[PDB]
Amino acid sequence: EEYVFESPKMKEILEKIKKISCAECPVLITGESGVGKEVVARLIHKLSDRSKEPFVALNVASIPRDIFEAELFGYEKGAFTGAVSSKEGFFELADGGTLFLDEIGELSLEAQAKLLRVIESGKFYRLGGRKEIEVNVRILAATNRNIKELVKEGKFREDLYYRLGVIEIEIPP
Amino acid sequence: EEYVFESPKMKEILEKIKKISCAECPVLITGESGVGKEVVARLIHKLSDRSKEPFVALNVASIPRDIFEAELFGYEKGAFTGAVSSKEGFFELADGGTLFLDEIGELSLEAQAKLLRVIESGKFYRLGGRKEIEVNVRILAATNRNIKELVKEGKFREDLYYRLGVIEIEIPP
Amino acid sequence: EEYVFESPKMKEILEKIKKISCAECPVLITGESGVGKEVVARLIHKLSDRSKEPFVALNVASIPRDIFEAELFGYEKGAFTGAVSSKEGFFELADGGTLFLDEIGELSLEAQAKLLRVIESGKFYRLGGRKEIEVNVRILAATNRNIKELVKEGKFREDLYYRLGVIEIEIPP
Amino acid sequence: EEYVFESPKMKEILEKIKKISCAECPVLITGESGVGKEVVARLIHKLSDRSKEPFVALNVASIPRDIFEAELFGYEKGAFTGAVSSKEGFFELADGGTLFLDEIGELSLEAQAKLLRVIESGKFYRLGGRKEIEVNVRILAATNRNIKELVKEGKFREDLYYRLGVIEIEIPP
Amino acid sequence: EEYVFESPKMKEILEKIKKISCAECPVLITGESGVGKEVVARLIHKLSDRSKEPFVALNVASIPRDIFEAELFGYEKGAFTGAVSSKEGFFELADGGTLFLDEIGELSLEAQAKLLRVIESGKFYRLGGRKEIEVNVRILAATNRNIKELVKEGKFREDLYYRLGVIEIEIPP
Amino acid sequence: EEYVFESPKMKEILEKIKKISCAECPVLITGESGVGKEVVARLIHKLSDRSKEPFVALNVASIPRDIFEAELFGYEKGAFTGAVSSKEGFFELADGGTLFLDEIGELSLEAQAKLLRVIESGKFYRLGGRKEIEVNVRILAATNRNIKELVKEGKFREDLYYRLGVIEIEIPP
Amino acid sequence: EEYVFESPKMKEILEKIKKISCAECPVLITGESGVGKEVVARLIHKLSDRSKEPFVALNVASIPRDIFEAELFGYEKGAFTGAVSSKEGFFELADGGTLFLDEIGELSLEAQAKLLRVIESGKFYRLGGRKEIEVNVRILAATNRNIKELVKEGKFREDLYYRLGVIEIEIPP
Amino acid sequence: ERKEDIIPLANHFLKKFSRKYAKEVEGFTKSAQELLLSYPWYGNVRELKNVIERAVLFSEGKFIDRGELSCLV
Amino acid sequence: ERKEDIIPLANHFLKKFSRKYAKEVEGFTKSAQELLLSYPWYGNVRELKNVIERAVLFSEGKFIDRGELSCLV
Amino acid sequence: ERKEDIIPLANHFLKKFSRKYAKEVEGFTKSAQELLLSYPWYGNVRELKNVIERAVLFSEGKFIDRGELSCLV
Amino acid sequence: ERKEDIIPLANHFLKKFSRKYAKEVEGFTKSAQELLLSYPWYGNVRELKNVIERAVLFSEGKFIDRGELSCLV
Amino acid sequence: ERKEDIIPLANHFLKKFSRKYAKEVEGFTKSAQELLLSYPWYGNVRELKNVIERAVLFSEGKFIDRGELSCLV
Amino acid sequence: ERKEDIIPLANHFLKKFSRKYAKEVEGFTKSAQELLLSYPWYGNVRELKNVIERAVLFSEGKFIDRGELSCLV
Amino acid sequence: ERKEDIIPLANHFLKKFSRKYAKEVEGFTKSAQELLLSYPWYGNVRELKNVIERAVLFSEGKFIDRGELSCLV
Ligand SMILES: Nc1ncnc2c1ncn2[C@@H]1O[C@H](COP(=O)(O)OP(=O)(O)O)[C@@H](O)[C@H]1O
Ligand SMILES: Nc1ncnc2c1ncn2[C@@H]1O[C@H](COP(=O)(O)OP(=O)(O)O)[C@@H](O)[C@H]1O
Ligand SMILES: Nc1ncnc2c1ncn2[C@@H]1O[C@H](COP(=O)(O)OP(=O)(O)O)[C@@H](O)[C@H]1O
Ligand SMILES: Nc1ncnc2c1ncn2[C@@H]1O[C@H](COP(=O)(O)OP(=O)(O)O)[C@@H](O)[C@H]1O
Ligand SMILES: Nc1ncnc2c1ncn2[C@@H]1O[C@H](COP(=O)(O)OP(=O)(O)O)[C@@H](O)[C@H]1O
Ligand SMILES: Nc1ncnc2c1ncn2[C@@H]1O[C@H](COP(=O)(O)OP(=O)(O)O)[C@@H](O)[C@H]1O
Ligand SMILES: Nc1ncnc2c1ncn2[C@@H]1O[C@H](COP(=O)(O)OP(=O)(O)O)[C@@H](O)[C@H]1O
Ligand SMILES: Nc1ncnc2c1ncn2[C@@H]1O[C@H](COP(=O)(O)OP(=O)(O)O)[C@@H](O)[C@H]1O
Ligand SMILES: Nc1ncnc2c1ncn2[C@@H]1O[C@H](COP(=O)(O)OP(=O)(O)O)[C@@H](O)[C@H]1O
Ligand SMILES: Nc1ncnc2c1ncn2[C@@H]1O[C@H](COP(=O)(O)OP(=O)(O)O)[C@@H](O)[C@H]1O
Ligand SMILES: Nc1ncnc2c1ncn2[C@@H]1O[C@H](COP(=O)(O)OP(=O)(O)O)[C@@H](O)[C@H]1O
Ligand SMILES: Nc1ncnc2c1ncn2[C@@H]1O[C@H](COP(=O)(O)OP(=O)(O)O)[C@@H](O)[C@H]1O
Repeated sequence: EEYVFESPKMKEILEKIKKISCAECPVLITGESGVGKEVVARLIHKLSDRSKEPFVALNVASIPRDIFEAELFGYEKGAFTGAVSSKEGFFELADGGTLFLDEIGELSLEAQAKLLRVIESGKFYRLGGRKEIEVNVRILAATNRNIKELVKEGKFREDLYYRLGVIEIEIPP
Repeated sequence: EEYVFESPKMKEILEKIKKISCAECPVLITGESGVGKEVVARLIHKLSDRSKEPFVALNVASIPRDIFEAELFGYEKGAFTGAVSSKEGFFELADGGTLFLDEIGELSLEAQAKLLRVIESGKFYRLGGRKEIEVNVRILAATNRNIKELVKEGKFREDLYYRLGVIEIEIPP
Repeated sequence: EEYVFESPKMKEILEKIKKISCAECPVLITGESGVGKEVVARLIHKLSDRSKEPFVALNVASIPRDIFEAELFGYEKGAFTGAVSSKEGFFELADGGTLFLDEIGELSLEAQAKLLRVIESGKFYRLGGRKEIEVNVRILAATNRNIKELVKEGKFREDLYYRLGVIEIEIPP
Repeated sequence: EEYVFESPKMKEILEKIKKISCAECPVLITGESGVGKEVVARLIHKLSDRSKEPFVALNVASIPRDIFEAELFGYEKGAFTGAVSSKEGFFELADGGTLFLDEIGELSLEAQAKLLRVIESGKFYRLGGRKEIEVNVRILAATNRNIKELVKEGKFREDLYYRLGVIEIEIPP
Repeated sequence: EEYVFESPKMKEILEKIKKISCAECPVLITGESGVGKEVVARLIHKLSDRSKEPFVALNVASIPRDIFEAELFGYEKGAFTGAVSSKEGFFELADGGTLFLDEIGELSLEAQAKLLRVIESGKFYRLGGRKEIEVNVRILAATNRNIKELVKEGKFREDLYYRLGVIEIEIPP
Repeated sequence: EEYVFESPKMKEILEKIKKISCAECPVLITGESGVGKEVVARLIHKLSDRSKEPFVALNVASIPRDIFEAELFGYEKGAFTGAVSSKEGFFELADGGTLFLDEIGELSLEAQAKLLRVIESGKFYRLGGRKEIEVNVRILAATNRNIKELVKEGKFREDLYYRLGVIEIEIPP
Repeated sequence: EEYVFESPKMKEILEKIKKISCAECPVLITGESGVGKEVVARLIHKLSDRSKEPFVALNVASIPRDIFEAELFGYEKGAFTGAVSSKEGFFELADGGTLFLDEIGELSLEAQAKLLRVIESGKFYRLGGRKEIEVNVRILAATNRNIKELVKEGKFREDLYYRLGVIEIEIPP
Repeated sequence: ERKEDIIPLANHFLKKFSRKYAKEVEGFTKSAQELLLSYPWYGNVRELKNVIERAVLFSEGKFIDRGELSCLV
Repeated sequence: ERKEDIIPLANHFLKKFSRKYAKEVEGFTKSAQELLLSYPWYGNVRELKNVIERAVLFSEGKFIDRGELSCLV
Repeated sequence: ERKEDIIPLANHFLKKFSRKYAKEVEGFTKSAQELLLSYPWYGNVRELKNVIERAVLFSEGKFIDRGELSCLV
Repeated sequence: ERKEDIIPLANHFLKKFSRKYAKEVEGFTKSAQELLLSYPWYGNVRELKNVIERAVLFSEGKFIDRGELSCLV
Repeated sequence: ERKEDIIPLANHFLKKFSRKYAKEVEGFTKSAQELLLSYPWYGNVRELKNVIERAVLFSEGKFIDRGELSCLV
Repeated sequence: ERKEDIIPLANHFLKKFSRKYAKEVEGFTKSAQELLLSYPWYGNVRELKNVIERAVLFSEGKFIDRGELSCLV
Repeated sequence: ERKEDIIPLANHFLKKFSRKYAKEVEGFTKSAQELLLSYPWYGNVRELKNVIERAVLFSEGKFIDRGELSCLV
């Protein structure tokens, strides 16, 4: 059988997804919990040119704020007591495919920045030093909070907003 | 001689214990203080397949909330000023046997989570880093408070409830 | 010359002291201010087997409730801004001898507990960590308030009562 | 020219001052406002052996009750948000000389005690910790209220009374 | 054209203002509502040496009695929940110029004092701590109530009266 | 069909409403209970330029005098035991539209003032602190009592009268 | 076409730039964000004798305070784990040309000093050791904060102020 | 107590508002000017400010007389 | 909101466990099937998973009805 | 504050993307051009860059008007 | 609620201590045994443990009756 | 209660201020000196300090008498 | 309640201080000794310690009687 | 505290720079010389060194007065 989309506003949103097909600009999805955000990311990617490519979805809340900037990107050896190898990255694992960051508002100012730098340059370095890796990952942010607000609270970098705010989809409860 | 069970509701509860015998799903016991909760855990385990195996009962109230997440699981060296060796665990001591957590409601949100993760995965890590130990311990939670309530108070993780709520026994005063 | 005991009830209490001689179970003395409590402790100890041993009397009121749990027992280095050495203890100074805690009711719930643990185990640790010292001190509590009452007020641990309530002497005004 | 004393009761009080000369025991002066209390302190000290030594007079009312126990004695660093250096003391400034505490009744129970301790031991510590300073200051209390009364009101420590009540001068309106 | 003064008593008061010119001692203006008090302050200052300097007039009634001692002077950071910066002051804004406190009687005893201290010393501190600012402001108090009376009611500090009572002008209805 | 206006004095009042159309100055409506006051407000607003904009009518009697100054404006967090978020406002909800305060006489002196300040400045702060919000709301007061009278009773601020008394409509029984 | 300067104060500032032409003394530019500071630096340099020479503008905020003293100047090999070659410098890259340090206040005390030394001597060494390089770079500092203030806060070296304060331009918002 | 102010002020106001609400109102008639001078103006300058914003809005032609004013004053 | 799922799912589960604990339990009775469909299932699929592992263990014969279920649901 | 830039810039962008995603989009309609000029453009040039890449992709025919734009602006 | 325990327990204790403090105490008298059974024993087994260590020490002869006990119970 | 102080003090003050505000004021007249001695001086030395700074400023010629003083005292 | 202590103690003290302040004070007179015994001594031993240091200093000759004492007691 | 230095020093500097930047600047005017002497010179000799290199460059004619200086001092 199939999936489920039939209400006007969604009859719509599906198409918006379909059009966005041939694209790679990041996408910002927003709706209350349960509305289908992460279901749209997944669909956007099933529809993007890189459907067959991996889907690296990671809940930004499912990781202590102090280790996100260690697992998203990666880690350069001996910089934090105990390192079995410079740590790879979800960015690197998502290289060539999609990287669905769920619950964006929960990004530390430090990573909010560090992401921005990788959304524009596409290059990143694991900790102190310089970039030595090439990643081609389409950003897909989804959050249930109101981004704009957070911007006047200073909890959310504005320039990072507009950067992910290329394509913006809003799922109605 | 013997032990004591003769009232209908208990004439019952004993059997429920007997049936549960061949199982390992966690069990949630609840009754006012003194009703026989910890007496049932002990009996459940005397009856489980692992009776001959250890019984690691630990009162969650008999340890300052800040050191529970250091003794239940274990501790990775030099993470807290002074560490004679990465600390073992009641989980590790209870490996292969039962782990009767008394007075569950008294679990910090941080450990309530950390337990859940070990009830599903069965793997755990001592502090920051990753899991490197294999523990096979049957969870047996007993509390005298009303769990459900605590869930609307936000003091008790719901998903951790249903996880321990596989088998639920309620001892009447 | 001598000391003073001649009224029946005291003609008595002296003997009770004399009998208790060959003992070490804690003793709970109670009478209005001035009745001779601290005079009896002192006599109990002059009569115990450890008379020649030290007498470490300490008024529980003569120390701010927040520093009692730092001087009775002892203190593990760097746990409170400024520590010249892990702090010894009146318990340790009273090791081998008597420890007359005057005005017991004035014990914080935290120490009331911490004492209990040392009345049974006899081992104690200075702050967070574990016991590494051996103390043999006979507890001698004296208070002018009515313990029992305090128990229904929750200001006084019951189990700590019965523990010190091994031998109980009551000095009549 | 000179100063003014000619009435019998004062023709007297002057002498009492003169005799007290060779002494250092604290002195308690009491008379209605304006009667000449602070004029006698000053004279007592002009006559004591330490006349050439400093005179540290401080109105106990001229300082908010919450900062007296911070300026009389002194202050150990970082114990109250913002400390440029552990605070010296009027006690320390009055070391070797007289310390005329005016309007004693206005002493907080906490300092009334803290003074007593320094009238007997002569040693004091700035906040929590221990004494590390040596002060030789002659106490000179003057108040216009009736001390005794205050003692039955519990607003004034009795033992601190008798301690300052070594030498007592009463100036008649 | 011009302003308006022609009655004898005012033909006068103008001159008194003119003479006072070369001065800086505070001035106390008193007359029924509407009589021209605040019109005289303004004129006194137009005539003082510091006419070109600012005129910081502030109605002592136009601010809740609990925030006057926070805005007149200033405020030292984190002393009251929420502080964006240690608060400046009308005293500091009036530094170098005039500070016309209207309706003086409406000063809290706490500020009545705090003002006095700044009328004599000229130095002030924002909350607890010490003075770290230099203000040269000429005080100009105007009230419609009878000061003296208030002094027997204890609602008005006397010494603060005589301090502002250097130059006193009374505007007849 | 339509609404109802046909008597001369009302044949009139309708027009007065129509003219007032292009305005925003507050309006003061007065007539016995039931005369049609709240029906005129509603019509004034249906006719003002902001008809399509919201109509925030609130009975000043339908709220305990102690919580009006908490709901009209808004509330700054933790200032009154229990605050889930700094409270929004009917002023803020009425921003951009009309705010029909019914039964004005029932305004506490404290709010009567607080309103005045917002009728002139248009800025307001939720409790202690400063204004941080921008509200454009047209005031529409209606009361059945005689305002003027209340002014000689001191129950109603005069300056607040003339401020709302820009446009005044009186509905005859 | 052209650029934009037409207001008096700027009609001015342009000229000041033009005059400064034939110079090399550092220049201190200050104005609120966006006022055109970095637009003036750029113009100063387009006008200096070294216009054809490079323009090395570097935001002092666009680099973690711990790596500025590693990239501005340069780095002597093996002094920090991992060094592919003793690191060159923006100072060295700016040799012969301008070095526009934006947001000066954001300079660590350590570099504030290290810059001063290079503004006077013109010689610098990469880390520990001695100078072995010759750099001829005209300093151009621009900050939006008030330097002077920072000097009383101790966050900004004074002597470094006057050194850059040779020529000072202030852009009005 | 400044009847020499009422007519000038009023005229100020009538100008402000006539321009604020785009009303072709030029000024007060004699009959009106009288009234304005007789009213006690308890509110004073303030009350006149209102009385006229109100009269400017209520205005129908190019002038204001006993008509709109009496409505208030 | 998928009552068309409760009975199939439940039946899935009853199979899993009946095989996991070697219990001769074939399935639910009508009386039981009703209950399962009426329960609100706040936990949803999860809660039903538990409710039935539990009911499989508590099971005595070949079927499950109001009996074991009511114990919970 | 450069409304004389919105329409030219926008037109730049619409060209970039129309070519980047191979879309037969020639340009904005009047109705659309208006909107673009009225929007406040807080993001400024940046926001317009996005608003139009987005509008180029969402584009269905040869032109863009109130339609796709309103979706955003 | 185990009066059938008081007399046996008590007797346990009286033995422990009689041996711990080298006291020639053999056991309780009837009169005493009664009391022990009537006391409510809030502390229960614990309180009896103490009550008797205490009674063993206070003991003078070979037995314990209302005498030493009443002192407490 | 030191009328022997008023005239000397006063004279001190009149000197301070006469020099502080550059006023050619030499001293008080008899008529004035009397008044100063009769005033009760509740403020005492303080009040006289003020009364005279004030009288020095108000001073017009070289002396001070009932004139300026009565203004206050 | 130890009047048998007042006179001996007192005498202790009078010795301490007489030596501490180098005063030729040998002891109390009868008249004085009486008083000391009648005083209630609320402060007890402490108060007597003070009362006499004080009396030793106030002392003029070789003895102390009603004189210096009454000053206090 | 060496106002006798400001004018000579300044004059030193004005010479250095006038020669360093090839500017036909001979010296300060009275009006200017005054200012230089009144300025507090917190930086002292250093600040004057800068203030004048700066004034030499800003210089337009042969002299310097309130003009260029006020820009700073
Ligand atoms: N439009 C839809 N059609 C069918 N199923 C949906 C739809 N939207 C959501 N779901 C379902 O609801 C669940 C909630 O999904 P999800 O989108 O991940 O939550 P959230 O929006 O908070 O990230 C999913 O398991 C999915 O199967
Ligand atoms: N059903 C029972 N039969 C015999 N003894 C029991 C029974 N229930 C409880 N007890 C006794 O009561 C005491 C209280 O036991 P426990 O179950 O541990 O308390 P809680 O239920 O609060 O954990 C135990 O020491 C035990 O011997
Ligand atoms: N039975 C007694 N015989 C002789 N002196 C006693 C007796 N009881 C108390 N005292 C005296 O009374 C004083 C009060 O003593 P203390 O027992 O310490 O008070 P409290 O009972 O409040 O602790 C002691 O200094 C002691 O010398
Ligand atoms: N016996 C005296 N002889 C001379 N002057 C005195 C005498 N007593 C008080 N004074 C004066 O009276 C004033 C009040 O003094 P003071 O003793 O400080 O007040 P109080 O007794 O309330 O502390 C002093 O300034 C002092 O000069
Ligand atoms: N002498 C005067 N000449 C001209 N106008 C005056 C005079 N006195 C008062 N006024 C006017 O009266 C008003 C009331 O002024 P104000 O002095 O501020 O009141 P108050 O005396 O209660 O402070 C002012 O607006 C002012 O223009
Ligand atoms: N002029 C009118 N024409 C038609 N209905 C009216 C008119 N005036 C009042 N009403 C009706 O009478 C009721 C009373 O309305 P309301 O104006 O709100 O009372 P009040 O004047 O006391 O605020 C309304 O429900 C409304 O429908
Ligand atoms: N005077 C000016 N004339 C023309 N454009 C200017 C002018 N001032 C600033 N700008 C423009 O404004 C922007 C802000 O520039 P910038 O000077 O770098 O900011 P800041 O002053 O904070 O360093 C630049 O992109 C520039 O094109
Ligand atoms: N003299 C005047 N000329 C023109 N308009 C005035 C004059 N006085 C007051 N107004 C107007 O009347 C209103 C009354 O203002 P305000 O000065 O605040 O009165 P008050 O005397 O009570 O302080 C103001 O909003 C102002 O625009
Ligand atoms: N549609 C389903 N069919 C069969 N079993 C299911 C179904 N959905 C969930 N389950 C079972 O129920 C449990 C709930 O799983 P889960 O997918 O993690 O729920 P959630 O929607 O909260 O992510 C799983 O362990 C799984 O075995
Ligand atoms: N049934 C018993 N028989 C003999 N002695 C006992 C018995 N129960 C308890 N005791 C004694 O009484 C004390 C009470 O012990 P405990 O078991 O800790 O009580 P609780 O039920 O509160 O856990 C113990 O020190 C033990 O020696
Ligand atoms: N005896 C005096 N001779 C000259 N001036 C005095 C004399 N006493 C006080 N003054 C002046 O009068 C003012 C009153 O001062 P102060 O000593 O503080 O009074 P008080 O007795 O209340 O402490 C002082 O500022 C001082 O300059
Ligand atoms: N019995 C005594 N004989 C001699 N001097 C004593 C005696 N008792 C007390 N003193 C003196 O009196 C003072 C009271 O001392 P202290 O023992 O502390 O009293 P308290 O009973 O309140 O503890 C002591 O400083 C001591 O020198």
